[PDB]
Amino acid sequence: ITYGPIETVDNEELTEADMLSFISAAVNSTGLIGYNIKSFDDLMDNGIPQIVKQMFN
Repeated sequence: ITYGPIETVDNEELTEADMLSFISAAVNSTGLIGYNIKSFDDLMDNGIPQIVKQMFN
């Protein structure tokens, strides 16, 4: 990918309250709890069948 040249980016007015927005985006994507829910659902969907087919023979 040919990203735009870094000389043309406008950030002079970027503050710390603006970076708190990036913190908010990261937390919203993560969900603050999600990882264990995804680990359990991945277990249920892939792992238990995978353990059955590959480890229970």
